Amino acid sequence: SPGIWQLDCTHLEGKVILVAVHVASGYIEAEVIPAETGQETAYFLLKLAGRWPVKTVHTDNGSNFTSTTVKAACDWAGIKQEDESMNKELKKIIGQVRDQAEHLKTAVQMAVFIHNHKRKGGIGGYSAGERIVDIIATDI
Amino acid sequence: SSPGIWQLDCTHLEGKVILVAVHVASGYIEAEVIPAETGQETAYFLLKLAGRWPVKTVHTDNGSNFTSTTVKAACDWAGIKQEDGIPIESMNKELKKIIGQVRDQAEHLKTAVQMAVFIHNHKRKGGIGGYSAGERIVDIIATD
Ligand SMILES: OCc1cc(-c2ccccc2)on1
Ligand SMILES: OCc1cc(-c2ccccc2)on1
Ligand SMILES: OCc1cc(-c2ccccc2)on1
Repeated sequence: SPGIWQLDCTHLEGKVILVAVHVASGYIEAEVIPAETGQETAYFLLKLAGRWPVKTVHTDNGSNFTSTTVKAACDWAGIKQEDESMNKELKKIIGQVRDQAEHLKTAVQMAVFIHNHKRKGGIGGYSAGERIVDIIATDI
Repeated sequence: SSPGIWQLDCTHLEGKVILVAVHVASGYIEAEVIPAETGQETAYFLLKLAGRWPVKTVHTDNGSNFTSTTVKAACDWAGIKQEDGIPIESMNKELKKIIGQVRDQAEHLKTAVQMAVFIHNHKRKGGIGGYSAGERIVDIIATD
Protein backbone atom coordinates (compact mmCIF):
# COMPACT_ATOMS: atom_id res chain seq x y z
CA SER A 1 0.00 0.00 0.00
CA PRO A 2 2.52 2.73 1.24
CA GLY A 3 4.65 2.72 -2.00
CA ILE A 4 1.72 2.87 -4.42
CA TRP A 5 0.81 5.94 -6.49
CA GLN A 6 -1.56 6.64 -9.37
CA LEU A 7 -0.52 9.17 -12.05
CA ASP A 8 -3.06 10.92 -14.33
CA CYS A 9 -3.15 13.93 -16.64
CA THR A 10 -5.86 16.54 -16.80
CA HIS A 11 -6.25 19.01 -19.66
CA LEU A 12 -7.00 22.69 -18.98
CA GLU A 13 -6.31 26.02 -20.84
CA GLY A 14 -4.03 24.56 -23.46
CA LYS A 15 -1.72 22.83 -20.95
CA VAL A 16 -1.51 19.59 -19.01
CA ILE A 17 -1.69 19.00 -15.28
CA LEU A 18 0.13 15.91 -14.14
CA VAL A 19 -1.28 14.63 -10.87
CA ALA A 20 0.14 11.83 -8.75
CA VAL A 21 -2.09 10.45 -5.97
CA HIS A 22 -0.74 8.48 -3.03
CA VAL A 23 -3.38 5.79 -3.07
CA ALA A 24 -3.64 4.83 0.68
CA SER A 25 -3.81 8.55 1.82
CA GLY A 26 -5.24 10.67 -0.94
CA TYR A 27 -2.22 13.01 -0.78
CA ILE A 28 -1.29 14.71 -4.03
CA GLU A 29 1.60 16.07 -5.97
CA ALA A 30 0.79 18.05 -9.19
CA GLU A 31 2.70 20.04 -11.80
CA VAL A 32 1.64 22.12 -14.84
CA ILE A 33 3.73 21.33 -17.90
CA PRO A 34 3.48 22.77 -21.43
CA ALA A 35 2.93 19.40 -23.08
CA GLU A 36 2.70 15.78 -21.93
CA THR A 37 6.18 14.62 -23.12
CA GLY A 38 8.21 11.50 -22.21
CA GLN A 39 10.86 13.93 -20.90
CA GLU A 40 8.36 15.91 -18.69
CA THR A 41 6.93 12.69 -17.39
CA ALA A 42 10.35 11.23 -16.55
CA TYR A 43 11.35 14.37 -14.74
CA PHE A 44 8.05 14.49 -12.74
CA LEU A 45 8.74 10.88 -11.71
CA LEU A 46 12.35 11.45 -10.54
CA LYS A 47 11.24 14.53 -8.50
CA LEU A 48 8.42 12.56 -6.83
CA ALA A 49 10.72 9.57 -6.07
CA GLY A 50 13.40 11.69 -4.28
CA ARG A 51 10.65 13.12 -2.06
CA TRP A 52 8.55 10.07 -1.16
CA PRO A 53 9.18 6.27 -1.14
CA VAL A 54 7.73 5.37 -4.55
CA LYS A 55 7.58 1.57 -5.22
CA THR A 56 4.88 1.35 -7.90
CA VAL A 57 3.15 3.79 -10.16
CA HIS A 58 -0.16 3.05 -11.87
CA THR A 59 -0.62 5.03 -15.09
CA ASP A 60 -2.80 5.33 -18.24
CA ASN A 61 -1.68 3.64 -21.55
CA GLY A 62 -0.05 6.84 -22.81
CA SER A 63 2.97 6.76 -25.06
CA ASN A 64 4.76 9.14 -22.63
CA PHE A 65 4.97 6.32 -20.00
CA THR A 66 6.55 3.78 -22.40
CA SER A 67 9.31 6.18 -23.63
CA THR A 68 13.02 5.18 -23.19
CA THR A 69 13.59 8.27 -20.92
CA VAL A 70 10.67 7.23 -18.63
CA LYS A 71 12.07 3.68 -18.61
CA ALA A 72 15.60 4.95 -17.83
CA ALA A 73 14.21 7.08 -14.93
CA CYS A 74 12.09 4.24 -13.50
CA ASP A 75 15.02 1.81 -13.67
CA TRP A 76 17.33 4.27 -11.96
CA ALA A 77 14.81 5.36 -9.25
CA GLY A 78 13.52 1.78 -8.66
CA ILE A 79 9.91 2.38 -9.78
CA LYS A 80 7.83 -0.44 -11.17
CA GLN A 81 5.27 0.81 -13.70
CA GLU A 82 1.87 -0.66 -14.39
CA ASP A 83 -1.62 0.03 -15.78
CA GLU A 84 -10.80 10.40 -9.82
CA SER A 85 -12.50 11.01 -6.49
CA MET A 86 -9.37 13.02 -5.43
CA ASN A 87 -8.87 14.22 -9.05
CA LYS A 88 -12.32 15.69 -9.85
CA GLU A 89 -11.94 17.18 -6.36
CA LEU A 90 -8.65 18.78 -7.45
CA LYS A 91 -10.24 20.20 -10.63
CA LYS A 92 -13.08 21.61 -8.51
CA ILE A 93 -10.69 23.35 -6.03
CA ILE A 94 -8.78 24.71 -9.05
CA GLY A 95 -12.10 26.35 -10.06
CA GLN A 96 -12.79 27.59 -6.53
CA VAL A 97 -9.42 29.48 -6.51
CA ARG A 98 -8.54 29.89 -10.23
CA ASP A 99 -9.87 33.44 -10.01
CA GLN A 100 -7.35 34.29 -7.27
CA ALA A 101 -4.21 34.04 -9.45
CA GLU A 102 -2.60 35.23 -12.64
CA HIS A 103 -1.35 31.88 -13.99
CA LEU A 104 -2.97 28.44 -13.89
CA LYS A 105 0.16 26.92 -12.30
CA THR A 106 -0.29 29.18 -9.28
CA ALA A 107 -3.94 28.20 -8.83
CA VAL A 108 -2.90 24.55 -9.28
CA GLN A 109 -0.37 24.62 -6.37
CA MET A 110 -2.92 26.58 -4.26
CA ALA A 111 -5.29 23.74 -4.92
CA VAL A 112 -2.67 21.06 -3.92
CA PHE A 113 -2.03 23.06 -0.73
CA ILE A 114 -5.80 23.19 0.07
CA HIS A 115 -6.33 19.45 -0.69
CA ASN A 116 -3.36 18.24 1.27
CA HIS A 117 -4.09 20.40 4.36
CA LYS A 118 -7.84 19.87 4.62
CA ARG A 119 -9.06 17.86 7.57
CA LYS A 120 -11.49 15.16 6.56
CA GLY A 121 -14.29 14.52 9.00
CA GLY A 122 -14.94 16.10 12.41
CA ILE A 123 -12.83 16.58 15.44
CA GLY A 124 -10.75 13.45 15.40
CA GLY A 125 -10.11 13.74 11.65
CA TYR A 126 -6.87 13.87 9.56
CA SER A 127 -5.69 15.73 6.42
CA ALA A 128 -4.31 13.72 3.51
CA GLY A 129 -0.87 15.13 4.42
CA GLU A 130 -1.16 13.83 7.98
CA ARG A 131 -2.31 10.37 6.67
CA ILE A 132 0.69 9.86 4.29
CA VAL A 133 3.31 10.76 6.97
CA ASP A 134 1.55 8.47 9.50
CA ILE A 135 1.32 5.62 6.97
CA ILE A 136 5.05 5.86 6.13
CA ALA A 137 6.27 6.47 9.68
CA THR A 138 4.27 3.38 10.87
CA ASP A 139 5.82 1.33 8.05
CA ILE A 140 9.28 2.36 9.17
CA SER B 1 14.52 22.81 16.03
CA SER B 2 10.67 22.73 15.50
CA PRO B 3 9.39 20.12 12.99
CA GLY B 4 8.13 23.14 10.91
CA ILE B 5 11.40 25.02 10.34
CA TRP B 6 13.01 25.23 6.90
CA GLN B 7 16.22 26.92 5.71
CA LEU B 8 16.27 28.16 2.07
CA ASP B 9 19.57 28.69 0.22
CA CYS B 10 20.63 29.16 -3.43
CA THR B 11 23.41 27.67 -5.47
CA HIS B 12 24.60 28.53 -8.90
CA LEU B 13 26.05 25.93 -11.21
CA GLU B 14 26.64 26.08 -14.98
CA GLY B 15 25.11 29.59 -15.07
CA LYS B 16 21.82 28.32 -13.70
CA VAL B 17 20.07 28.79 -10.25
CA ILE B 18 19.26 25.93 -7.82
CA LEU B 19 16.85 26.88 -5.02
CA VAL B 20 17.32 24.43 -2.09
CA ALA B 21 14.94 24.08 1.00
CA VAL B 22 16.43 22.07 3.93
CA HIS B 23 14.31 20.69 6.68
CA VAL B 24 16.61 21.77 9.51
CA ALA B 25 15.77 18.94 12.02
CA SER B 26 16.18 16.08 9.55
CA GLY B 27 18.57 17.20 6.73
CA TYR B 28 15.81 16.47 4.15
CA ILE B 29 15.97 18.52 1.01
CA GLU B 30 13.82 19.83 -1.79
CA ALA B 31 15.56 21.54 -4.73
CA GLU B 32 14.66 22.97 -8.16
CA VAL B 33 16.47 24.75 -10.98
CA ILE B 34 14.80 28.02 -11.63
CA PRO B 35 15.50 30.50 -14.44
CA ALA B 36 16.38 33.44 -12.12
CA GLU B 37 16.05 34.46 -8.38
CA THR B 38 12.85 36.55 -9.00
CA GLY B 39 10.00 37.10 -6.44
CA GLN B 40 7.57 35.24 -8.68
CA GLU B 41 9.91 32.16 -8.93
CA THR B 42 10.73 32.25 -5.16
CA ALA B 43 7.05 32.65 -4.24
CA TYR B 44 6.09 29.71 -6.45
CA PHE B 45 8.83 27.48 -4.91
CA LEU B 46 7.57 28.29 -1.45
CA LEU B 47 3.91 27.72 -2.38
CA LYS B 48 4.87 24.30 -3.73
CA LEU B 49 6.94 23.34 -0.69
CA ALA B 50 4.23 24.48 1.80
CA GLY B 51 1.64 22.42 -0.11
CA ARG B 52 3.77 19.25 0.31
CA TRP B 53 5.09 19.44 3.96
CA PRO B 54 3.93 21.50 6.98
CA VAL B 55 6.04 24.63 6.74
CA LYS B 56 5.69 27.02 9.74
CA THR B 57 8.88 29.04 9.40
CA VAL B 58 11.44 29.65 6.68
CA HIS B 59 14.85 31.06 7.41
CA THR B 60 16.28 32.88 4.36
CA ASP B 61 19.47 34.65 3.37
CA ASN B 62 17.65 38.00 3.02
CA GLY B 63 18.28 38.06 -0.79
CA SER B 64 16.41 40.69 -2.79
CA ASN B 65 14.07 37.93 -4.06
CA PHE B 66 12.60 37.59 -0.53
CA THR B 67 11.86 41.30 -0.21
CA SER B 68 9.50 40.87 -3.09
CA THR B 69 5.88 41.72 -2.30
CA THR B 70 4.78 38.45 -4.04
CA VAL B 71 6.89 36.31 -1.66
CA LYS B 72 5.32 38.06 1.37
CA ALA B 73 1.87 37.59 -0.10
CA ALA B 74 2.64 33.84 -0.55
CA CYS B 75 3.93 33.34 3.01
CA ASP B 76 0.89 35.17 4.35
CA TRP B 77 -1.49 32.96 2.35
CA ALA B 78 0.27 29.79 3.34
CA GLY B 79 0.72 30.80 7.00
CA ILE B 80 4.48 30.75 6.84
CA LYS B 81 6.63 33.05 8.90
CA GLN B 82 9.53 34.38 7.04
CA GLU B 83 12.66 35.02 9.13
CA ASP B 84 15.21 36.90 6.94
CA GLY B 85 18.92 36.97 7.84
CA ILE B 86 18.39 34.60 10.78
CA PRO B 87 20.85 31.64 10.58
CA ILE B 88 23.88 23.27 5.93
CA GLU B 89 26.47 25.42 4.10
CA SER B 90 28.17 22.04 3.94
CA MET B 91 24.72 21.13 2.40
CA ASN B 92 25.14 23.25 -0.75
CA LYS B 93 28.66 21.72 -0.69
CA GLU B 94 27.13 18.23 -0.27
CA LEU B 95 24.59 18.51 -3.11
CA LYS B 96 27.28 19.70 -5.59
CA LYS B 97 29.45 16.65 -4.74
CA ILE B 98 26.56 14.30 -5.44
CA ILE B 99 25.54 16.22 -8.59
CA GLY B 100 29.11 15.43 -9.88
CA GLN B 101 28.60 11.70 -9.27
CA VAL B 102 25.45 11.68 -11.49
CA ARG B 103 26.18 14.53 -13.86
CA ASP B 104 27.39 12.15 -16.61
CA GLN B 105 24.06 10.18 -16.66
CA ALA B 106 21.91 13.19 -17.37
CA GLU B 107 21.68 15.24 -20.56
CA HIS B 108 20.44 18.31 -18.57
CA LEU B 109 21.54 19.80 -15.23
CA LYS B 110 17.95 19.88 -13.86
CA THR B 111 17.71 16.15 -14.13
CA ALA B 112 21.05 15.74 -12.40
CA VAL B 113 19.81 17.93 -9.46
CA GLN B 114 16.74 15.67 -8.90
CA MET B 115 18.99 12.66 -9.00
CA ALA B 116 21.21 14.22 -6.37
CA VAL B 117 18.07 15.08 -4.24
CA PHE B 118 17.09 11.42 -4.46
CA ILE B 119 20.53 10.13 -3.39
CA HIS B 120 20.74 12.68 -0.57
CA ASN B 121 17.31 11.92 0.98
CA HIS B 122 17.80 8.09 0.74
CA LYS B 123 21.31 7.97 2.13
CA ARG B 124 21.68 6.36 5.47
CA LYS B 125 23.67 8.53 7.83
CA GLY B 126 25.41 7.10 10.93
CA GLY B 127 26.33 3.71 9.44
CA ILE B 128 24.29 0.57 8.90
CA GLY B 129 21.94 1.08 11.94
CA GLY B 130 21.34 4.76 11.20
CA TYR B 131 18.48 6.42 9.25
CA SER B 132 18.02 8.53 6.11
CA ALA B 133 16.94 12.16 6.05
CA GLY B 134 13.66 10.82 4.50
CA GLU B 135 13.06 8.44 7.44
CA ARG B 136 13.87 11.24 9.92
CA ILE B 137 11.53 13.81 8.47
CA VAL B 138 8.44 11.52 8.52
CA ASP B 139 9.27 10.38 12.04
CA ILE B 140 9.64 13.96 13.22
CA ILE B 141 6.45 15.16 11.44
CA ALA B 142 4.19 12.20 12.11
CA THR B 143 1.39 13.20 14.63
CA ASP B 144 -0.31 9.71 14.94
O1 LIG C 1 0.83 13.41 10.88
C1 LIG C 1 1.68 14.60 10.85
C2 LIG C 1 1.41 15.78 9.91
C3 LIG C 1 1.65 15.78 8.55
C4 LIG C 1 1.30 17.00 7.98
C5 LIG C 1 1.36 17.39 6.56
C6 LIG C 1 0.63 18.50 6.09
C7 LIG C 1 0.68 18.82 4.74
C8 LIG C 1 1.46 18.04 3.85
C9 LIG C 1 2.17 16.91 4.33
C10 LIG C 1 2.12 16.58 5.70
O2 LIG C 1 0.87 17.75 9.02
N1 LIG C 1 0.95 17.02 10.26
O1 LIG D 1 4.09 34.56 -8.76
C1 LIG D 1 4.01 33.17 -8.60
C2 LIG D 1 3.28 32.94 -7.30
C3 LIG D 1 2.40 33.79 -6.61
C4 LIG D 1 2.00 33.15 -5.46
C5 LIG D 1 1.05 33.56 -4.40
C6 LIG D 1 0.45 32.56 -3.65
C7 LIG D 1 -0.47 32.88 -2.66
C8 LIG D 1 -0.77 34.21 -2.44
C9 LIG D 1 -0.16 35.21 -3.18
C10 LIG D 1 0.76 34.90 -4.18
O2 LIG D 1 2.66 31.96 -5.47
N1 LIG D 1 3.47 31.83 -6.61
O1 LIG E 1 12.83 3.49 4.71
C1 LIG E 1 11.46 3.74 4.42
C2 LIG E 1 11.27 5.21 4.25
C3 LIG E 1 11.76 5.96 3.17
C4 LIG E 1 11.39 7.28 3.32
C5 LIG E 1 11.70 8.44 2.45
C6 LIG E 1 11.01 9.64 2.67
C7 LIG E 1 11.33 10.73 1.88
C8 LIG E 1 12.32 10.64 0.90
C9 LIG E 1 13.01 9.46 0.68
C10 LIG E 1 12.70 8.36 1.47
O2 LIG E 1 10.72 7.31 4.50
N1 LIG E 1 10.61 6.02 5.11
